[PDB]
Amino acid sequence: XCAIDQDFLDAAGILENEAIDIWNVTNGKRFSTYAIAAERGSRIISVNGAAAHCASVGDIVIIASFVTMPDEEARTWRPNVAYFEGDNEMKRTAKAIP
Amino acid sequence: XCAIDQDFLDAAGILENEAIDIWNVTNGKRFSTYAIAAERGSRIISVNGAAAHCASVGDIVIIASFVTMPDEEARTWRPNVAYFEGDNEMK
Amino acid sequence: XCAIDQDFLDAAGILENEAIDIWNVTNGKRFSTYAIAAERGSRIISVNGAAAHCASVGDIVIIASFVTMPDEEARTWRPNVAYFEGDNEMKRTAKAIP
Amino acid sequence: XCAIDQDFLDAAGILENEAIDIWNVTNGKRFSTYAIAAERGSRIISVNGAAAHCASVGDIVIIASFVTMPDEEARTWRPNVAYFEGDNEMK
Amino acid sequence: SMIRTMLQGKLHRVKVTHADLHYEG
Amino acid sequence: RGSMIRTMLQGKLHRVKVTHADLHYEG
Amino acid sequence: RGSMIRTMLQGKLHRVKVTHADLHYEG
Amino acid sequence: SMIRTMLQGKLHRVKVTHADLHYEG
Ligand SMILES: N[C@@H](CCC(=O)O)C(=O)O
Ligand SMILES: N[C@@H](CCC(=O)O)C(=O)O
Ligand SMILES: N[C@@H](CCC(=O)O)C(=O)O
Ligand SMILES: N[C@@H](CCC(=O)O)C(=O)O
Repeated sequence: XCAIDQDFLDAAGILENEAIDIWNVTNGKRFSTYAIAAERGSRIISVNGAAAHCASVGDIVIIASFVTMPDEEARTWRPNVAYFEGDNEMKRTAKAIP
Repeated sequence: XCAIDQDFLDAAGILENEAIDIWNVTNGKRFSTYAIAAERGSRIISVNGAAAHCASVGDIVIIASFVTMPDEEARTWRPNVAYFEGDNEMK
Repeated sequence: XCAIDQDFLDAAGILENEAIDIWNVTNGKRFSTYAIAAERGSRIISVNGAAAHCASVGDIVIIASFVTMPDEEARTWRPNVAYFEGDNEMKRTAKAIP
Repeated sequence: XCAIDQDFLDAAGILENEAIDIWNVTNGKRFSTYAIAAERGSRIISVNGAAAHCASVGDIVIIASFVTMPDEEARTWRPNVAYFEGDNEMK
Repeated sequence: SMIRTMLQGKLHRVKVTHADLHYEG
Repeated sequence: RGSMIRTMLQGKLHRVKVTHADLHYEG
Repeated sequence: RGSMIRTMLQGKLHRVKVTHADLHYEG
Repeated sequence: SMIRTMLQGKLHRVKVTHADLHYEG
């Protein structure tokens, strides 16, 4: 796979080549792949390869990454969340959105 | 996503933002998401976002989390289990 | 979930409460759960809970566990494999079996 | 499971007995298994055991492995990719 | 060096009380 | 320090037969 | 030493829209 | 302390050459 605008990767803390889970709100499909950087400012979310069987242009998805850490750090951990609307317009809060 | 009464998270040792597996006894679906806290005492189990395609109101589910540790520790590890019946009554 | 004769757990190196993958040769279903010890010598493989939607009595399955380790140890690692036939009769080799 | 020509395992850094993900371009199925070596130069990709329900002879697949490391290392990590066409001809 | 993945905990036979496809959080 | 960590097959039960199935298991 | 390790949501892109789909991607 | 899961490597667009449901190994 999934190519993603590098600005969106930065906001979510996701790394190029990192494992990602993709949860398709439109069709309910759930799959795991890895992230590819797309050009900054492109606003691209491209599902490539076998993943193209699981999502279509226009589908609304949640793209997540998971990391491991000891329990004590986990208990105060704050995920990096980016919220979208419209033409893949990114916001920092939920909470704003139609 | 899945929002879960904080008392239930406390009993099972499940953290807010932790990866969780949900195994649906009613319809057999199996999926992985992350935990969100719901108000303590509400007895809520809310499936949010894409996960709503995998569970319906009234379905009976098992919610699990997994941790890693060295083999020596794993040999004596004890999981945190909470049992429910009825309308999410613990015990 | 899956309750498994403790002798079978010992042979495969699988621990009580360890994550396991179950691959159903009969019906093709693949699922992940955790191991429960059943009484030694019982020869039990019991699929419990939601897992009962994925396997039936008589189904042939492969039950696997995975561990993590550094690359150098991984390169010479030898898995613990137990082979079955008949009435869940365990063998150490493949290789013997109808 | 999946038996894979050793040359291909060498190119991708995939180990015998390592967990692998298989993503089937032809039919969309996605599954997880482990790698077995096949004879070097055979160009074999054999789906064995339960995995035979998820792929057929002639299906085009992507086979991947994943590793863990600290964030500082992960920022510059480079995966080992091998590209194929035709009858499993590498490059 | 061998690290195992273990069941940490579970909620056994809880019932889903709400479903919200359009969740914003 | 910082070592790259593999996920490896620890062990397996090959072609065991399922003996029981209990949807309503209480444990 | 021996610490118990959690799997945590690192971050997410919430309700992004898919812009392209390429079954035959060559990368 | 934060550990990432990264793509180690991949075989891109290989074709399945054999299928063996009854494999013994
Ligand atoms: N086919 C993979 C990713 C590899 C690629 O096409 O870039 C996916 O299926 O999810
Ligand atoms: N769509 C997510 C919900 C996560 C979220 O709320 O962002 C799920 O499907 O499991
Ligand atoms: N329902 C779980 C396991 C918990 C139990 O029933 O013991 C399984 O579904 O795979
Ligand atoms: N049945 C395994 C094959 C593993 C084995 O050969 O034991 C799979 O399904 O993926």
